This record gives sequence, C-alpha cells and structure tokens, in this order.
Amino acid sequence: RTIVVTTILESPYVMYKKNHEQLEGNERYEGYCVDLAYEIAKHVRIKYKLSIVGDGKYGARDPETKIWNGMVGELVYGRADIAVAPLTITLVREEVIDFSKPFMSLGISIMIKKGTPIESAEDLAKQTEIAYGTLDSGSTKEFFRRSKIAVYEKMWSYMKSAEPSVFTKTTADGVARVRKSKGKFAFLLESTMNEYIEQRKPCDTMKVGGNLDSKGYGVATPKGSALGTPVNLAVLKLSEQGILDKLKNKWWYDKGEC
Amino acid sequence: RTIVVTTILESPYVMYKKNHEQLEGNERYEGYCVDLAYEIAKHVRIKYKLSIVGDGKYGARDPETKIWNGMVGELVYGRADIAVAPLTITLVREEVIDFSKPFMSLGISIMIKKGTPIESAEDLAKQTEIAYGTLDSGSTKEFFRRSKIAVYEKMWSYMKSAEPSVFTKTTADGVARVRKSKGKFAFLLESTMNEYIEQRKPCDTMKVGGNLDSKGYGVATPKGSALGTPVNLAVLKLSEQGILDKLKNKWWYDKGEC
Ligand SMILES: N[C@@H](Cn1cc(F)c(=O)[nH]c1=O)C(=O)O
Ligand SMILES: N[C@@H](Cn1cc(F)c(=O)[nH]c1=O)C(=O)O
Ligand SMILES: [Zn+2]
Ligand SMILES: [Zn+2]
Repeated sequence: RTIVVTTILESPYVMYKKNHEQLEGNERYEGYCVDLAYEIAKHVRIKYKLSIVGDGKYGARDPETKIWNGMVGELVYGRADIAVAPLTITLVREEVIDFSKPFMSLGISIMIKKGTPIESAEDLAKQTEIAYGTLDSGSTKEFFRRSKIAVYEKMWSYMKSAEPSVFTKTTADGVARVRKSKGKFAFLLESTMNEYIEQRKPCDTMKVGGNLDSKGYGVATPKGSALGTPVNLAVLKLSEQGILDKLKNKWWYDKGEC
Repeated sequence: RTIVVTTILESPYVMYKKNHEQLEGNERYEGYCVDLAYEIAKHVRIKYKLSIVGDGKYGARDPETKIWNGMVGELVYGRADIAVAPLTITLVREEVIDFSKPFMSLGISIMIKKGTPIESAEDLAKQTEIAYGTLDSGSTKEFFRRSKIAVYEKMWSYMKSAEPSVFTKTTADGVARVRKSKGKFAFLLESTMNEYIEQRKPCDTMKVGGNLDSKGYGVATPKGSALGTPVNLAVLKLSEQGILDKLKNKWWYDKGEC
C-alpha cells in the first residue's frame, strides 16, 4: 500500500533539510524531486516513502555479472516502486524499465573554472594541459564510451586512459576538483547541475559552450507496473499547469546566491 | 503489411520536392519528417507509405460531436498506423493515442517582424497597437485557452475576441501576415518553426524572447499498437547516435539563406 520511491542525493534535486538528523521519513529531505514526488503522489493519490538508494549510483548493468545497480536496479528487482530523480532516459534502460515523458530537458555541458581558455568540446580535445573528466558509471560517461563522433571519440580516448582517474564518484567531487585545480580541470556534466552550481558560492565556475546533446529525465517505474500510466499523465499535467516550470525557477534561480 | 504513415505539410518537416507533380508515392516529399520516417522504418524494418492528412489539421476533439480530427483522428479510427510529424505531446492526446519519447524539444515563442518594439509576452500583453495571434485548432492555441497564468490569461482574453480573427488556418498565413503587416502583427508559434523561418528569405522576421513553455514532438501510434515499442526504441536510438541532431542541422541551418 505504501509506495517505495527510490531516489538519490544530488543537489538541488534531493537534499537534506537544514535540520534533518532531527527529523524522520520524508521530512528529512527537500529539493526539486521531493516537491515533484509530492505533486505526483497527489495526482496519483498514493502514500509514499522516499528512500535514498544504497549505493548512491544511478543505474548500470555490469557486463560480467549482468546485474543492475543503482536506482534502476532497485526497480528491476522490485525493491522500489518508482524512482523520482535526475534519471536520464537512455535506450538501454528503457529496455528494462519504464519512463514517463521527460519532466526536464538537458544535455551534456562543459563546466570550467572562471577564466579557463576553453569555449567548446573541440577546444578541449585539441590540447592536454587542461585535464577533464565526467561523473563515473552514468549516462554522461556512457555518452562518450559510445560516441562515433570524431571529437567525442578523441575525448573518450583521452579520458579512458588518464592518470590519475578523471572520473569522479560524485558530482561534488568533480566540482570540487574544478574549484581546487586553478583552471587545470574542466568538468563534463549535465547542463542542469552545471546551471545550478553556476548560481552558488563562491561563484567561481561557469557553463561554457552549447550542449553536446539533448535528452530528458523521466520518472521511472518497473516494466509493466500499473503505476506507469497514472504517473505519465501526472507528469504531463504538472507540465501543462506550469508546475515543473514553477519548481525549476524555485530551486535553481530563487536559491541563487550570485 | 504496408504501414500507413499519416503526416502533414509543414516546413521544413514535410515539403513537396522541387519536381513532385512529376513523381509518385514517397518520392513526392522531403523534409525532416521524411528522413525521420525513413530512419524509423529502417530500424523497425517495415515498408511504409507516406500520407498527407486530408484536413491538414494536427488533431483536436470537437466538444459537441466528440470526434477527433487531423492526424490524431487518423490514428484513433485506424486509418493510419503511425504519424510522423511536428505533433506535440499533450495530455489530452496521450489519453487516446501513444507517443514515443520526444524526438525534438521546443516551446511556444514569439515571432515579430524585424524592428518591432516587443521583447516578451508581457511587452505584448500590455498594449493593443500590435495585434498578435496563433495557429488555429492546435496545441499552441490550446496553451492559451487553458493557461492560469496572469499574462497568458490577459493574452488569451485579447485574442479570443479580436476582429478580424487573429488565428490562422496555417503557419504560412501567420508568417505572411507578419511580413505584410509592417510590424503591427506578432505571431505566436512553436520555436522550431520560428527558428526555421528566421533563416529564410527575405529574412525580415526574428525570434524574440525566451520560450513560454517546454514540450516535445513525439512519433505517435494508436493506443496499444504493437508498433509502439519498436518505434520508441528506434527514436531513442536515433537520438543516441546523434541522427536527430544530424537531421536538425540539415533542414534548419544548412538550408539557411541568411
Ligand atoms: N542523470 C544521469 C547521471 N548523471 C548526472 C550528472 F549530473 C552527470 O553530469 N552525469 C550523469 O551521468 C544518468 O541518469 O546516469
Ligand atoms: N505541433 C502542434 C501544432 N502547431 C504547430 C505550430 F507551428 C504552431 O505554432 N502551433 C501549433 O499548435 C500541435 O501538435 O498541435
Ligand atoms: Zn547533515
Ligand atoms: Zn507544387
């Protein structure tokens, strides 16, 4: 009866409230996805419990062990009824889970430290003085592993074999490494996170270029779940009433410290 | 065995080839959607026949007669197996047909004649000297009919009752009326068309402002069609290989005459 909503700690989507550690259940969290889960549950009329995924990963299938980890895995093996998160709608995932139409548009972007002499993906691919990496084990990393485009083929070639590891267990680790690297590390991350950080102190980073691709986040359910339909109509409705567009403004630009 | 693909005459999506009238079948057409239909059929492995919808409408349900017209209607009553077109993924439609994940992102934008003193939706709503309208009987018109947002409520109020009719049987009629109106008519149309025109002679129009909303075009099939799944995976695949992104460039920016 109570729906398990799997989710991940990623700002500004799901974040601990100023005084969690002092609260319980869904009270402990806040963010875009928290508000979104709340809206969806209201229109779908369910009680739900937010659960932060254990391994803190998004979802990939190990090639040797064939097992799905992360949020996707929680759905695939039934431990979660629905994931509300910045979960990218990719082809491999859609074969094993279900996705609503996107609730947010985005694309892979480049985040530099202010004053870095990089404007584009080519600017980065045609040099070695500035290191650059991506979040680990996610759709951004995969974008490059798979690309058949010259420049992205160049980039994946550099990153795939870079010492130390240019990937990062987390978004914050990439951001941190951009801030601490005196303009000698560009981070490749999804435009939405990039845009969020750009409005946070010490306001020393910035989005350069246009996006490398296009894609969306979907609310995801297990393949064949009875919840799939209501959930999709719910997201579309929130879209049509401007809600998503009201929620984006709130967590990105009103929280803006610059 | 041969799949009927319903479609509409809308540039640059589906357009007559320089010397149709002299050709037959799918040969008569070209455009983004023609290339897209072709790609999809290749991965789904079907022979198909392109059909331009009779009434030249997108799809709405008459309130008195309860009947669906346009491309949607062709799917709903089985005369078409799949629509490949600039068909907006809206809530009311998704209740009766099926939609792939979006193959293109867009939003309602404002198209002025160069030099018009309008930058935004508020700029337009706070005056009466410049008329402004929308395509008729489509999701853009509906966006305003439904909006609960002050400024859009103002705008729909003006348009709903404007003499002569500010709506337009067609995109081209709106564009034409913008070009012939000496900066006394702004056209409200989807960003993608707006962007296309902006790069066409006599290059006397331009997109002003940001978009009023967000949404996508989906490839649509009848509700429950066995084709729904293959089609969705196909669109996602084309996305991941950069195809859609190769096709956008081709019909928008390489055809560019400015
Ligand atoms: N949403 C992603 C995960 N994810 C998040 C990021 F912020 C990012 O830069 N890259 C990435 O893959 C996908 O679902 O794996
Ligand atoms: N794609 C639309 C139709 N459509 C097209 C336009 F170019 C436009 O400006 N407005 C609109 O509603 C929907 O599916 O009705
Ligand atoms: Zn804490
Ligand atoms: Zn002709």
